[PDB]
Amino acid sequence: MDNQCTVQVRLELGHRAQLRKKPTTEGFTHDWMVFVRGPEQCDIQHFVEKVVFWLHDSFPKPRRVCKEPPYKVEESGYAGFIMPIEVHFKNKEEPRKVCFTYDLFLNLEGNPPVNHLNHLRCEKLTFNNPTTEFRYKLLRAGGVMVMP
Amino acid sequence: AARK
Repeated sequence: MDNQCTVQVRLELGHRAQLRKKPTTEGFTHDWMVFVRGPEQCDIQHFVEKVVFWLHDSFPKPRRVCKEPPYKVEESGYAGFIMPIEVHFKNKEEPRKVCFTYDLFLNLEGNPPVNHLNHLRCEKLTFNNPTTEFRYKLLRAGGVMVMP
Repeated sequence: AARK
């Protein structure tokens, strides 16, 4: 009715990868960066407490935490892998976070390997009847109150 | 290529 509120916010998850012309002493073959960012004219820091990137167990300190922008991780590696990415919200009630499963891929679907790639994934979050305090952070971050 |  007139009494309910729905707020929608958008996130982008992305990465780039480049094949090194010289493998490292460990045989790492690629340089890659994974990032989480808001869209044009959006500052996700107002409603995001932190972004956690869960790296594969082979990496040093695999849980990478970003408490302020830019939310990103830079690493050198030899294989693609699935990376949980958790976005923790500045909300005292549920939901406290949202979890994505991101494919950190170093080569495209086509069988031949490539020299470099990048990828962007868009995600829309919807919040129904969020708390007075959380609602403001969502909107202050470039969020959209859904008009009936 | 190689996945882990």
